[PDB]
Amino acid sequence: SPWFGMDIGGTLVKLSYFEPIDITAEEEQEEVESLKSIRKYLTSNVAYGSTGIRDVHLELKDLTLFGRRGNLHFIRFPTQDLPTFIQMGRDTVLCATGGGAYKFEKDFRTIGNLHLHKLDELDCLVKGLLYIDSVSFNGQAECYYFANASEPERCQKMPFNLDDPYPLLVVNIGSGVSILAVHSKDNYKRVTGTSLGGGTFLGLCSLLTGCESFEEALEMASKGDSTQADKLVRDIYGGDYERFGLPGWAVASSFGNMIYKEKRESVSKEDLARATLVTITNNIGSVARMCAVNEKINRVVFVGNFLRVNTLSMKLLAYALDYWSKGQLKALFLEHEGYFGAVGALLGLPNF
Amino acid sequence: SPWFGMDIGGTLVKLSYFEPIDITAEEEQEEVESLKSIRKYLTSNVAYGSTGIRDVHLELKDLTLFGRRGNLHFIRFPTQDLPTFIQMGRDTVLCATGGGAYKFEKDFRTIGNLHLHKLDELDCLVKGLLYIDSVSFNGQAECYYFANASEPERCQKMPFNLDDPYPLLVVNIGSGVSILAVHSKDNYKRVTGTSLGGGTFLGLCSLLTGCESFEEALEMASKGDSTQADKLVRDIYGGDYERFGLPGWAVASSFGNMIYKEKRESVSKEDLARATLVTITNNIGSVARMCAVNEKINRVVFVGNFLRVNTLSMKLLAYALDYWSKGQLKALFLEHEGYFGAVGALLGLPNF
Ligand SMILES: Nc1ncnc2c1ncn2[C@@H]1O[C@H](COP(=O)(O)OP(=O)(O)NP(=O)(O)O)[C@@H](O)[C@H]1O
Ligand SMILES: Nc1ncnc2c1ncn2[C@@H]1O[C@H](COP(=O)(O)OP(=O)(O)NP(=O)(O)O)[C@@H](O)[C@H]1O
Ligand SMILES: CN(C)c1ccc(CC(=O)N2CCN(c3ccc(Cl)nn3)CC2)cc1
Ligand SMILES: CN(C)c1ccc(CC(=O)N2CCN(c3ccc(Cl)nn3)CC2)cc1
Ligand SMILES: [Mg+2]
Ligand SMILES: [Mg+2]
Repeated sequence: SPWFGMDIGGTLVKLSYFEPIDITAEEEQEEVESLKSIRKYLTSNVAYGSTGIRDVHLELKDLTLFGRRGNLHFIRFPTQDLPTFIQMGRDTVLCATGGGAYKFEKDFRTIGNLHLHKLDELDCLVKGLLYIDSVSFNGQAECYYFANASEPERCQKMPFNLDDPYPLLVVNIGSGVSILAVHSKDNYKRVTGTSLGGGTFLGLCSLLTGCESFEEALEMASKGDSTQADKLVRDIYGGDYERFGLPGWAVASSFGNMIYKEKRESVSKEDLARATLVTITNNIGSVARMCAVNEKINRVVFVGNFLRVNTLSMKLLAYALDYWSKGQLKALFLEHEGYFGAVGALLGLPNF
Repeated sequence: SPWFGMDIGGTLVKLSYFEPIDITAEEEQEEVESLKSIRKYLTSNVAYGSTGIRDVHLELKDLTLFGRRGNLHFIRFPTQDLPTFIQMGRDTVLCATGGGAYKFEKDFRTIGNLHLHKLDELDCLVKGLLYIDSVSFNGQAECYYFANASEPERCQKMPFNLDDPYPLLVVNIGSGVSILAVHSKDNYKRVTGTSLGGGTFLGLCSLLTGCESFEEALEMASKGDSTQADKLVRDIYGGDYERFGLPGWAVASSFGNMIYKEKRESVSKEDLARATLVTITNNIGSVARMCAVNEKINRVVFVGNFLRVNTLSMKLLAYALDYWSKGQLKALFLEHEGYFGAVGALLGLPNF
């Protein structure tokens, strides 16, 4: 049986696949042609069907896992296309997490003799995050931060050491947001969550701009001016609000300029896309900051696919967390953002 | 000079006016006809121009203030129409607060010999809130809560005593949101704020539905089903997420069903209005809860005009704060929601 872990989320399915690279001549002879065709199909293609994608740049090479050497692959596709995935399979032990492990349990069981083992979506997240950082990203740091996030002529990605990762606040930005406090490898809790997450960005952006993909939404936002839609402190005060240290550039009311009909008539789709991105990102940062102060944790790591190919939100989080915490909190990021649950699920294989 | 206090916000101007009712025959003889016409104009009209409104139901009758007996009146109009207000005046000591006291300082000074005294928008809020509760609402409680907010066959408005109001978390929902921790009459601090406030509701609702007023937005929301736009826990898990006590009805991703084109094509304007209201209200509740836990305050009072004629948001806040805090926090409301800054400004008159 191939070694898979699967995280079936509200929006995306993430799949981690361990490809053994120490196959003997005798082991290849014992390989059924269905398994061999699966391994060939996955390792010789980077697009699967019309919506599946292998993130080749994330591959971990020559990893030792369960006493075998191999490559760890990272694959994603929309949860909407899970029926195609299951039908493809209908032509084996599956460790699965995310809400879809429960919602689609009966569908996975239409694969004859398949053993489905449902694992918790946040236990899997913590285990996979700790594992990937422990093995490194092909010798490079898995964790990074933006140094000097306040001065743009200096702001640059730099590695961060998590060899002693505790305590740690983990902010998982998926369709919605879960916030975890991790005190040890066996001691973690879900602090809270917010429903203003990546699905809010994508859904509102699609309603407001007619964009048809996450990538298009980001491209629109990169060209926009959020201050055409947002009301700033200086729009209300004429300057800073000095008494409480609020600079004139801070947003006082997200989309607040859109109460005026003439402004709604002049705002561009790109402005609205950027305002949606800024609104969602700032809110996540502020909730993360409040949770960090409550949990007395100063390292906040942001994961989930809202931040995939999304440097704008990462830099906004890095700047905002540093600025509003007066330097007490640091925003951290991980190279394998969206895949930690899928890896943690795969790591549950020995217990079955 | 007439006794006024003014709070010039990003969206609305609030005006508190003390009408003396113990005028002697000699005092009426000393009254200049301009002052008499001002008093007559304000007390004989409930609509002023096309956009000014006197909230007659809020009037405090036979109040003793600065050694005089009178009626305290509450008047509002859009900040966009402040030029009309100032031009009307151009045909006197003004205690003013809100950002507009700074932004429009020079405009108020076009009134010859007018002394403008700018006061802080949150100092004025605390002073006015404490004052109005102290004098009562014509013998009735100023503060109320929703008893049994979890069972709708029981949920009802009931009075709440604030005779010892400390400590108190004050959540001011205006264009944006300010959160204050009040430990004593002279000891309060702004904990944080969020830009996802009443202007976000109104601006997003106008973009999404084409509504042209706050009242129309609420009417649309009252007819809508937010679950047509929002993705719920049960949409992701097929039921509750039992491990973390998340019920299937909780919103997992606000507007998260709007990532699907077919759902965007079937959602109604009313559904979108209600989703906007729910999204903004739940986020404010959650931020308030996190702040209350951090400040170790269990009484959270919500003010500002986002909640004016907005029973849906008040009941959502009452239910949500009680449910998610497992009964540790209580949502409180005040009858004179939007006017506390204007009253606090008026109360600053003796110091000038
Ligand atoms: N190709 C993509 N398609 C859709 N959304 C994308 C894509 N790439 C990035 N995103 C963003 O990533 C978010 C989903 O992140 P992800 O961490 O995979 O969540 P999920 O696991 O599917 N949802 P959840 O059930 O809440 O844990 C979406 O809401 C988008 O903001
Ligand atoms: N007649 C109205 N016109 C506009 N907005 C209204 C009206 N009635 C209620 N609202 C709501 O009330 C909010 C403004 O509340 P308010 O407390 O008066 O804020 P403000 O003081 O003008 N703004 P701020 O500078 O942030 O303190 C708007 O964002 C709407 O959500
Ligand atoms: C990823 N996934 C399954 C997921 C993610 C996010 C959520 C939202 C969430 O966690 N909550 C709890 C806190 N909450 C409020 C609301 C009001 C208050 Cl007054 N307090 N809390 C809002 C809903 C749910 C599920
Ligand atoms: C009423 N009026 C003048 C007003 C109201 C609301 C605001 C917003 C606000 O208070 N802030 C501070 C906190 N903030 C963040 C953001 C990111 C992080 Cl990581 N942390 N905090 C956001 C902006 C400003 C002014
Ligand atoms: Mg997920
Ligand atoms: Mg205000």
